[PDB]
Amino acid sequence: SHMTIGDLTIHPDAYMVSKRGEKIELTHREFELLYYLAKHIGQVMTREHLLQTVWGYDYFGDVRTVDVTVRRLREKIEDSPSHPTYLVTRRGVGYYLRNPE
Repeated sequence: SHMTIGDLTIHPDAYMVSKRGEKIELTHREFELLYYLAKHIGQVMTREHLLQTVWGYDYFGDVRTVDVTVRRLREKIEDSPSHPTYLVTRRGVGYYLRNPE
């Protein structure tokens, strides 16, 4: 899928995302997580659901793994990672991707 989510552009060719003409390399997991959240745009995904889908079965309960990967994704894709607007936390529930523009 070629997709845009505000200033982010996903192409299917590579483990990366593009943002306003800049290409940003992602790890396999970072990409899989981002793409998965993109498919489920604006849907809140719990950490256990993300673990099972992106990781999966043997990783159940490794919720920190999701949190650290989210943090890394934010560090790569957000204008200001400490104030995310694309990859947002629904407190106590999970994570979602949105178009903030």
